[PDB]
Amino acid sequence: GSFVEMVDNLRGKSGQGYYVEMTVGSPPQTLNILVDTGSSNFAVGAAPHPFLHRYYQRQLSSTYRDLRKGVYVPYTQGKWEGELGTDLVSIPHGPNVTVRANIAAITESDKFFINGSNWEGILGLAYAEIARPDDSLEPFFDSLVKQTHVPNLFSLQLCGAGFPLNQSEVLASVGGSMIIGGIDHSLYTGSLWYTPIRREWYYEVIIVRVEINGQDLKMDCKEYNYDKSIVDSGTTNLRLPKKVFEAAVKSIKAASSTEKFPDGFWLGEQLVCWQAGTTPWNIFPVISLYLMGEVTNQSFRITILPQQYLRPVEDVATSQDDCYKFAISQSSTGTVMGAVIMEGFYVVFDRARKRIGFAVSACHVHDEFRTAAVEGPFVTLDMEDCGYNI
Ligand SMILES: CCCN(CCC)C(=O)c1cc(C)cc(C(=O)N[C@@H](Cc2cc(F)cc(F)c2)[C@H](O)[C@@H]2NCCN(Cc3ccccc3)C2=O)c1
Repeated sequence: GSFVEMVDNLRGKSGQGYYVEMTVGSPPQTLNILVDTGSSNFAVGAAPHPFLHRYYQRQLSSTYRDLRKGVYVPYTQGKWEGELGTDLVSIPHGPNVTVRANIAAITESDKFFINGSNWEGILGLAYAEIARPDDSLEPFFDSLVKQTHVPNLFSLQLCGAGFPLNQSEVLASVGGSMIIGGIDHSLYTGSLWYTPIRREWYYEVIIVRVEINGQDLKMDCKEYNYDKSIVDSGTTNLRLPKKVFEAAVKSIKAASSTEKFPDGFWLGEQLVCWQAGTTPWNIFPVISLYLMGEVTNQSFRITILPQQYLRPVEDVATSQDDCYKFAISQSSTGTVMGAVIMEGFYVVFDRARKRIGFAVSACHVHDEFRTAAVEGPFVTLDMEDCGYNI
């Protein structure tokens, strides 16, 4: 690992998001910021909110610049309205650089901030094409690269604990690493495999094959990417296109049929619990996602375990049972490879080479019999046809 200053700079959990500490303004104002590869705006709470114990105070920053422009961002989950400006931004546990970046000062929000998440803002790491108001508002990472010598690349190691973290534990626990400008080898085992970034807007990728315990889900691969497939740290679940979700659930139910689970479980709404330590991991199937490789007619696969797609949750009775929620859900906006999927891997966002790399995470949760995996190569034909076109 050559980036020790950035290793272990993340806190949080899949259910409430992973955040990195940042400073805004002069003198610096410290804020915890949600790492979101699924959006492109840098925005921070800038007015009192019931879920915020701190916020950006523009009148206290000598370097604050008002853009005299409003901004609105509607996410899948919630939304916020704010005021645009720029100011000096740093990442304490990151590259030792200070950059002037666009900042949306959040003045109004609905279902955006999360009670107890400990974060007060969001760092949209995707491309300008999806930035609000429009693509002229330069994203933070673009500013970082244009203004410094930092390589146009970042990597994420999201670490799920494999068990419930209470309010105090999640504040003291290391949730992962965001390596800005590089790849730290201590964060993964084995080889890194790269899939093409199809288009620079979201971190869009193409899934060419899906397996549940080695069994081909056998759908037209275009279904897997309808209307797109993205890598998104800002979403908890693996979200799948309606038809793929239905087929995936049917297959996961069949593989786990030795035990019956209530419909509420499969809807990702109700928890299932087992006596401490008795979770029957082995009855649940591994899920393999084949991704287009960088070599013509070649793919590789990432394999996740139920330790990734079953999300640890505290029993409504706080008992000693090990409880979980099914972290795979239905999408109407394409595949979303959320945090529970990213927790199994070290993910490299190689903007410079327009590719996303995957390697087995040194912190993924597993058992003595199975491990997450990244394997290749596989002969795969007509992968370009798996991509969706409106
Ligand atoms: C329940 C609270 C949020 N959580 C738990 C903690 C992560 C989720 O798992 C979750 C679930 C859904 C169904 C949607 C989003 C969601 O909208 N995520 C977006 C970011 C986000 C994180 C939050 F913690 C709260 C929010 F309100 C929003 C992300 O950019 C997502 N990524 C894919 C594209 N879009 C839409 C979009 C399109 C263009 C530009 C910007 C955003 C998105 O919103 C997040």
